[PDB]
Amino acid sequence: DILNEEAKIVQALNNQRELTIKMHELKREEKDYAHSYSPLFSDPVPQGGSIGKAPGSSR
Amino acid sequence: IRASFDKAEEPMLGDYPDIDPFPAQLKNPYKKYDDQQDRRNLEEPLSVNDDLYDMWSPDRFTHFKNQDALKYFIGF
Amino acid sequence: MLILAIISLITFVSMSKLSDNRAIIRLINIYLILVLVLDSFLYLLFLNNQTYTVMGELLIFNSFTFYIDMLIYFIMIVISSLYGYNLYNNNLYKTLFEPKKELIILFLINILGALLIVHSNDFITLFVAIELQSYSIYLITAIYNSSYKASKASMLYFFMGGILSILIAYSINTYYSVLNSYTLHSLDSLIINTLDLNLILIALSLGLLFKIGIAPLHKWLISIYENTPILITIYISLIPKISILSYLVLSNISINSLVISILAILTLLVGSVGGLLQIKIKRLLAFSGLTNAGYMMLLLLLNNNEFSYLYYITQYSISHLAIFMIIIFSIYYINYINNQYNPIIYVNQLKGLIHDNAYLVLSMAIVVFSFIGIPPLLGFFGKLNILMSILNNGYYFISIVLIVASLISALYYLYLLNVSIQDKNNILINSNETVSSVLSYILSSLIILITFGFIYNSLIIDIFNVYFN
Amino acid sequence: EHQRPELVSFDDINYNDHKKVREAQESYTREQFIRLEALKTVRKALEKCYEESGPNHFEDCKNLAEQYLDMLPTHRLQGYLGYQRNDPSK
Amino acid sequence: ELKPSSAIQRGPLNKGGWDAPHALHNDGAIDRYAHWRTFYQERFKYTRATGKSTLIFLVAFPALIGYVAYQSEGLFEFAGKRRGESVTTR
Amino acid sequence: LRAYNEEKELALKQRLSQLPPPGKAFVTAKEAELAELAEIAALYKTDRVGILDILLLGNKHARLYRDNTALLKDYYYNGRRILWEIKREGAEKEDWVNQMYFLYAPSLILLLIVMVYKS
Amino acid sequence: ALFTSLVGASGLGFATKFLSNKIRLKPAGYYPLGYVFSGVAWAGLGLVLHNVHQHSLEVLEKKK
Amino acid sequence: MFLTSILLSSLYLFNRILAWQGNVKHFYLFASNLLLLFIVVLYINFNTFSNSFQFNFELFNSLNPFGLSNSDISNGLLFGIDGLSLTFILLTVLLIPLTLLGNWYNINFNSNLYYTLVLAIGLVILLNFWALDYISFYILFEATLPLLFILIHIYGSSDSERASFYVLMFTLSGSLFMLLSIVVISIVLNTTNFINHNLFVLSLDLQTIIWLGLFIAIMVKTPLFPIHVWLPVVHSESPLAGSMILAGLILKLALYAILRLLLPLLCEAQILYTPMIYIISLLTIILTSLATLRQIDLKVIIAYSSISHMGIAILGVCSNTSLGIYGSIVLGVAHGFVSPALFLIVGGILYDRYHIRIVNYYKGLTTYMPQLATYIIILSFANIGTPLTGNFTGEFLSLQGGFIRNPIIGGISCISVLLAAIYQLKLTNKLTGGISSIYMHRTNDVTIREKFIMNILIISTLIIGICPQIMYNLLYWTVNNYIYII
Repeated sequence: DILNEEAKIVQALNNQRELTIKMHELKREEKDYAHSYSPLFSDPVPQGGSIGKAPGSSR
Repeated sequence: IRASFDKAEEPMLGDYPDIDPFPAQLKNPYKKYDDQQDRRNLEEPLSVNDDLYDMWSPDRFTHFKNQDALKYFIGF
Repeated sequence: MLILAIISLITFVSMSKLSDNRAIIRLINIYLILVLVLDSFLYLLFLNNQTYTVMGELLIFNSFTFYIDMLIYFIMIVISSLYGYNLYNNNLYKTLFEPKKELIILFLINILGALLIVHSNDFITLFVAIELQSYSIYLITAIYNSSYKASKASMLYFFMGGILSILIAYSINTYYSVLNSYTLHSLDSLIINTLDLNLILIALSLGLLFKIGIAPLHKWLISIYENTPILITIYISLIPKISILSYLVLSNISINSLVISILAILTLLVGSVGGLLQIKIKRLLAFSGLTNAGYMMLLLLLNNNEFSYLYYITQYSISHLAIFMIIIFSIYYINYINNQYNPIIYVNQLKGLIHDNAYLVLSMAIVVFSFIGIPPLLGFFGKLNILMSILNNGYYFISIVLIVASLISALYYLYLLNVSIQDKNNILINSNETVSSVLSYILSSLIILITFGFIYNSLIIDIFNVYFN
Repeated sequence: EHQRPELVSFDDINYNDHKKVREAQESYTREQFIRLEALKTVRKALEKCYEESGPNHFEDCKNLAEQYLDMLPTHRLQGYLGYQRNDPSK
Repeated sequence: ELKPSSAIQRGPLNKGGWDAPHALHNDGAIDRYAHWRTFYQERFKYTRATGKSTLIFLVAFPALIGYVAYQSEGLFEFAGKRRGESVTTR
Repeated sequence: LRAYNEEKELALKQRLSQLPPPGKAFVTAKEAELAELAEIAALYKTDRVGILDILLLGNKHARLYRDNTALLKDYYYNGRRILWEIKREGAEKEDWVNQMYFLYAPSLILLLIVMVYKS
Repeated sequence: ALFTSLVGASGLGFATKFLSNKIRLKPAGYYPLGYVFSGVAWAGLGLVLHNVHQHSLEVLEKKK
Repeated sequence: MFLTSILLSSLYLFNRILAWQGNVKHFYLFASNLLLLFIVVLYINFNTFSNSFQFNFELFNSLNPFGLSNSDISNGLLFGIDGLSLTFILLTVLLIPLTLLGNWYNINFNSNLYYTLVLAIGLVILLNFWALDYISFYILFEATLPLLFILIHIYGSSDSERASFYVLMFTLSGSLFMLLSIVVISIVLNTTNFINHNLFVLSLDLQTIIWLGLFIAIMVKTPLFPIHVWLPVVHSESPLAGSMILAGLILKLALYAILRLLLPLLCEAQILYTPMIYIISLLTIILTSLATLRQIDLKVIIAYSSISHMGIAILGVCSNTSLGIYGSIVLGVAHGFVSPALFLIVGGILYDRYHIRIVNYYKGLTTYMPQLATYIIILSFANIGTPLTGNFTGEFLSLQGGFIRNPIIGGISCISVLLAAIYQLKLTNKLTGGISSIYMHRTNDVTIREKFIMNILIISTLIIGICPQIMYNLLYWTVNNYIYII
């Protein structure tokens, strides 16, 4: 009975360890632009200042 | 004053009076002190390093000099 | 809803007499409470550190900054609650701690200034907001005008604020002189490889930091924090800390900084030893305010430190806040009062506080234990999680000088308790009046937070894991 | 009641569940006490040899005496850690 | 002007309790002896004798034991030997 | 049902208010005042408390009881430090001896028992 | 368990009134009705905070 | 529902005893005494057959902040025992009312403060032995320190400011360096646990420096040589129960910590580094015990006596042998018996009678208190390490284990039997013999309660001295559990 209880406790702690180590990898994971900056306006392409604009500026 | 460590304990004190130590066992017993058990009158300025001049200090034999008696023992 | 408060209330103060000054602040107290309560749910605006850029690449609202955005309202409720409520109903406490007419206006102006740093993406919004809060602290120092130390400290704060104004502006100017942006998408770990933007972002950091008490620029904030009245310092030693430090921790513009690390060492060292031979309590308290920002400089160095920062912020903005209010209570029991603006100075004066009550002493004792990291307190796990971030990325000598700083700090924090529990020879047996109930109830709340704050240690870690990532 | 739980090695027990690990620790423990009881029993017999023999114990139970002195370095508590923390043939 | 409120009515503190009769006639010489002793470090200085003591017991004595312990680390194995066996491991 | 007296306890402080201080009460190195006071000291011994009764009541009764028992404790022990007082019989056991000889020591002996037999 | 969390949060509030009296130099039980108010409000936070934590956990469960 | 209502009733009972009685000094004893019966019934249903940790529970889990939790995910604070963890609790609970007894007729100033503090620090060090995680073992390793600091500063003898400072200073110094290694293993493993770690190894150079943290933590707390700065001058101004609980509990708590924290995952570094231990260990035996001989304060001699046993204890700890571990435990429980009775000799009985702890006043004590002089002498004889008291039973096993791990360090370690005796008899004969001193009026003899504490503690030594096997039915796992001789 006591070994079954400790099986539950030690597996709970290993669930805790493999929770947190994964969450640390979830921290340092490369974030997409949609999460990092504004969700809409998915491009970072500025295309700003459009009054005296010249055809051919995009590349 | 008396021994080597006694003179090597002098520059520590700042406000102690620096009395001359003397073994109370080697005071005569027929003077009548306060503490007849320790040959000690009450308000006596105790020595810096009292417990080597207490009655409870070790005996300190008085007939032979220490350095002299060492020679006699090694001669035996 | 700050501006929605301000634009109404300055019309309201202008249309008001002088005896309403308590009641306006009681209104703003209840107002900020209901702003927090009725609108708390905006933490739901993200689930996976989902960050918004609002007003067009200008502000930045995220998972992180929403916390500080809540925190400043939480502390302002306490600061306002000092004003609006009497301490006692005495003659003394109405010629002391009576607010001016314009004061509560300047606070919400400052909170606008503080929030528009932490939410700022742009350098231009940064510059506007640091000018805004600098002008705020200029006035809020200078508002209690009929005190010579007050005006002298206002001028003293003014010129260093002007140097850091021009220095931050010169850093922004130089960054613009090499790059055609002002935002911080332009860093993205690629220009850092191939361009010496070290020294420029370092000079940005130093100019932002030297409004804190960072140890090259050391004595002058301390001279302020004693020359201020005892009331204003409990506000102005807090807001310029947590505003710009939340900015600097939000964007880790100096990673493996050679400069910031050496200044962090020197900060911890001279703050800890500067707390030593001092009998003026505002000094001692300000050097505590220095060394804790010393720990902040350590948290500036790391990468992805949103736990240890925010947890130590909500540590510090409770404990550092509360120890003032304890010695605000303590001036009733003392035997000598000078200086209407600044009643207690000498730490000797609270010599016999335990024979006045045990419980203000116990409440003082646990918060002064909270600055030194005593393990059953909330003040402990701050230092614990700092060190869980320090050796995460190998600041080894920083960790051992943290230990030296913690010991030399905890020497002088106990000096308060060395004073506080002794003999007094003239003990209280019966006071007529009591302390105003809910004003003291706030301190009871703030201290059960510190003692019983390890209860929600687990739940805050879960909220950290779900929301902030 | 004199129960007898089983012996479990430390080889091939997948050091992730606490059940098999703790069973192996207790098995290598209790078996070491079994190994110790040989030393205790042969000591109990060797003194009886000395009791009966009188003078001729030198030649009566020389093999029993050097049996005791040979068992002495190899019959003691030695820790489950040493076999657990390491692996031979590696 | 600024004095604390009149509604204090503060009283003098007592120690609380009973005057035990003094069962001791203290000796001023013995008291100043012991008070000279317990705050010895507040008047301690460096001399040649201080330097001799801290030469021996702070540096020389641990270096003697370090010459003992590391050089004689796991040499002796006094478990059970025989007439002719080596006593050390080296 | 150890229910204590109310009105007697009201009247006890009326006697107490007239009494001289314990720092005076036995400084006279006879029974013009001693005979009353060393029987007042029996009111510290008299044992009216109320086991269940203390639960069911108010703070004024508790404070009045506390001041009574404080002064009764005083006059019980002061004349014991002089001289009921003029007696010499060791039959009063002590305060702590209830829950130590009847809890602590037998539980310790039980602990000894269980440590022997579990071996 | 939700109820066991509520009991602890209301105990925190009970301690708030208990401490506040002792700075006010009042007795332990001075204004008993206040123990109700503090008994709710802090418990109310335990209402909210646990409702946060419920809403936290399910989000993780929806990422598998 | 029921377990909640128990506390809901008991706090109301507490308030009404506060109301009617002035002192809760009766009910403090009433609670601390029932703590025995609680822990003893826990000892009854103890399974001796399991290295497995028996009475396990979690506090401060996510799914239950206030109380018990049964989850598959747990970041809370684990609690559980075995053996090793158990006996020291059993060292605690038969000690803690006694010191709570120890100040009964003493205080006469803020009693409801003082006894609450004395009980509270003991309730902290109860759950120190229940703990199972490095965080959880740490977080009440210094919850002592607040209510230790207050208990030293108020109720100090004289110049207690310096005493209260040092019991903060050096303890906090070693406290932080404990926490350093705690943080390192809590980010390498990401499991603070006293269960999982036997499965884990470290690289040798890493395992070096984390030992270098933990070892000079315990060097502070069990005072080895750059420490026992504070040990004289924290006892010498402490009040009675605080000095008793320090020398009975805190030292053995760190002795427990080096068994629990260090040894089972420091297996590969400490075999390199036990001679570094043994230099300092023999040194802090010999140097401290020689420093006993010239001490003028009375309590300070018993303080350095409390050093001189722990110096023997930790070499048996790091002996990497069987007899050393068992000897270390029996040294711990025997010294935790014999030492607070000696603080009853200096601070308990005598300091209440004369308020001065200088040796030179006190001689000829036999002629007016013979039935004190008996309890003087045989308790001193127990401090030497005569047999039939457990002190020699610990000394012999631990000196033997230290003789195993390195024989020459044990051969010079053995002279500690002499060096413990020199000051003890130099104190005892001066207290005993001669005419009763002229400074000295005849005071009251040993009271009933002060006979009574001594009667408990001396018999508690003598039970282990006649049979050390009275507690063997717990430790025999942990005698094995910390050996790495492969």
